[PDB]
Amino acid sequence: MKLIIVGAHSSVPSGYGRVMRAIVPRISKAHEVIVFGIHAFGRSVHANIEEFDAQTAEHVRGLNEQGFYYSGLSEFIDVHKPDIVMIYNDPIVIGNYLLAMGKCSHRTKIVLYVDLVSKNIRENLWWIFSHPKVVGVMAMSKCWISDICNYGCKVPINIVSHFVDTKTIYDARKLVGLSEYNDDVLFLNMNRNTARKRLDIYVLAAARFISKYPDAKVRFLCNSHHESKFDLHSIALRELVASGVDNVFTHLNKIMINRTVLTDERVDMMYNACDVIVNCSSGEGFGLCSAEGAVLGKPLIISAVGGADDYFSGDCVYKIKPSAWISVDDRDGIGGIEGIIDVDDLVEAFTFFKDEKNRKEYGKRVQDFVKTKPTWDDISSDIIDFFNSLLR
Amino acid sequence: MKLIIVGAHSSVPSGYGRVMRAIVPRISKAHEVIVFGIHAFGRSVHANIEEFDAQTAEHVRGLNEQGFYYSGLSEFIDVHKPDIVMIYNDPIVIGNYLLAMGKCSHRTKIVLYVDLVSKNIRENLWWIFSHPKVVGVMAMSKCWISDICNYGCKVPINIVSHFVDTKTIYDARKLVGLSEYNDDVLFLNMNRNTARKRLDIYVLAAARFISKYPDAKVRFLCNSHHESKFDLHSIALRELVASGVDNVFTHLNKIMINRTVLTDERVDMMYNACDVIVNCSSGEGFGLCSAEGAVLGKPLIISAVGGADDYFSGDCVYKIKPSAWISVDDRDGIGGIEGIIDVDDLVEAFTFFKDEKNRKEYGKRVQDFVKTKPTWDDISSDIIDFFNSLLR
Repeated sequence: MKLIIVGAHSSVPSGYGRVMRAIVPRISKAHEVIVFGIHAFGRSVHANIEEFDAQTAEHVRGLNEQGFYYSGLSEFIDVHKPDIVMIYNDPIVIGNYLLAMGKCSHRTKIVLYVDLVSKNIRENLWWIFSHPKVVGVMAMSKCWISDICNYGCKVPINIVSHFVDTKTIYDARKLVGLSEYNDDVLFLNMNRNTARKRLDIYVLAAARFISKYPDAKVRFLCNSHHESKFDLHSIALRELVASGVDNVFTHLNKIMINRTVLTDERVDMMYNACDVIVNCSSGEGFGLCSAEGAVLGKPLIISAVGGADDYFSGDCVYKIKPSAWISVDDRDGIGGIEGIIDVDDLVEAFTFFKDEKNRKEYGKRVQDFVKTKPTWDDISSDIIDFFNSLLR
Repeated sequence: MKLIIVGAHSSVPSGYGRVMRAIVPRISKAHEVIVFGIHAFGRSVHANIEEFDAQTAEHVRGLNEQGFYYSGLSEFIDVHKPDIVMIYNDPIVIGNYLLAMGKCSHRTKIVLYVDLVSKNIRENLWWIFSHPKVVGVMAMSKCWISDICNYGCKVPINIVSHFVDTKTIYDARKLVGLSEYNDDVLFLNMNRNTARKRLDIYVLAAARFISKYPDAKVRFLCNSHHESKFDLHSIALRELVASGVDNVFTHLNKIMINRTVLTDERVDMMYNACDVIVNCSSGEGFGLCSAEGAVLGKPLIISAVGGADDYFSGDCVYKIKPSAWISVDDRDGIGGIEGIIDVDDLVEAFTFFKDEKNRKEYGKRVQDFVKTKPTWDDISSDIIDFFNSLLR
């Protein structure tokens, strides 16, 4: 069959780009796959699969549609005449694409691969799941099935997860320049400083943990950008002053903030270098920035939300359930409700993993647990298999 | 003595205005009080106390300082030569006034009456509590004392609460336009629709309550202005679908969103008409938007936060403890951390008060308990005692 995938270009250093680079050449040996590649950062990565770079095509035409090239898609399909069109993005972007192909000549079967991050998304986006042209829906986790059904989807739903690989680098603490801290247990939260990721909770919990154990040899690493809404040091500072602990400033410096941009091998280095991986976010589609270190046999503390909660557990990981729920309609055009963990539960989790006997045991469990997870091959073959049931 | 109060003009229909209208003429019979009244909406309300209208004076000068008239204060003090200047506002505004009076010639003793709503306010605001001209600090509730101390205040701190009088009004439900709902028990949240007030949670708990008691003669009233960030019917709709309950739209209609504006008679009427008063906010300075119902002997559901927790005993009211904490630095220049209740604790609170016997018992208890709260006379008298003690 002939398959058009509307998604991230191979040059894109993002979550979407990463799954595109994995899935595209794997489906290519079963079918003809042609990529409408969006948001290109540079050169295409495949020698022999047809990848259209939609962003520079949009610049050539003098349009600015943020690299989505909504105006080009209808003609692209009309020419190629695919058996299937898979659209892989969030619900807003998917909506835009379905409108753009409303005056499309070729009758094509549409498969959605939706990135969902919150329960109860806006009702005005629900129509995409029951659009006449849509013939199957693909979700990234089991938990999203019942939402998608609640949104009124009546076509087959298939779960398409991801596979995680991180390069295992020896002597990593030295190589990232963290050799002062050879004695310290390093907690690492690799998430960006945005509202969903709740770095405020992370650093509040760090501050509380430190005020309760002011001599523990411990560091809390995290990321921040210029003029993020949360100033992480300032948050922690105020929590240390309120606890009454002495030497506020020295405890404060136990939270280490990286402000520089990622290079993909500093990121891998960080995971190898640290002792505990932490994600306390509000919502997770797949539950990416964490499972990354499970292959390395690092203990994990995770908020049991969305996919993260499905991905893990016969108790290989330290799971914290949301203690309260809020609307997140104010963040985003997509919105929903999301679950917020109790700062004190994260403190308890940090104190569980200050014991190296627990780090060892849990590191071992998740390493073994993730050996079982299906690889890009198993996943991509699942994809094509789901595609074959939808044509004949 | 000669006292200048920098606060809300008498014409202002806000919380600040309401306390200014109470305290000014009460202190006026002990001392000479002169008001630098800010943000005027209209005519001054006192016949014989000197009330300067700062906003219109600012317009006359062609300035726009949002009605605070920061540029007029220093000269106003230099002329009047008061014994004390009381600045009554939040910490940012207080900071602005202290900077504006930095080239003031008259040496005057400053008393702060700070409105605090959150713990852990930004460290760059803390200087106001130990500023060289500040000689006392007044706070609205006991819980704020230890914060104010932590921010490094070394001068006397006095607690100056508020008195609530709502009139009692016979056949209120008929008189406010609620006569179609005679069978129902009416839950009322009178708070404005802002992030701190958490109407997302109120409406999410209403939706959930309804899903599991489809048949309860119940209604959840609340307010909403032109465009806030929370669309409450939309948030409620989504939750209703998620629950799986039939007849979604007739159930949506038990959440009644008032958009019409409040005459003060009608606000008071709302309180008399309803059966249960609800406040699920994240932070509360004094404990305002509920105290109102108490004098009427209405049962109350309140989140146990800030001043609201100091004001009510656990035995006369239904208190829900925060289940999680987040930073609120993103809302605001003040910031801090605030405590969020769990939606399901509110559902349990609703079900408690669907029992008419519980409403009767708890209505009677709040009414009895609040009988002995300080009066505007006691409060104002205690304000003058504090000032006297600071003057020698």
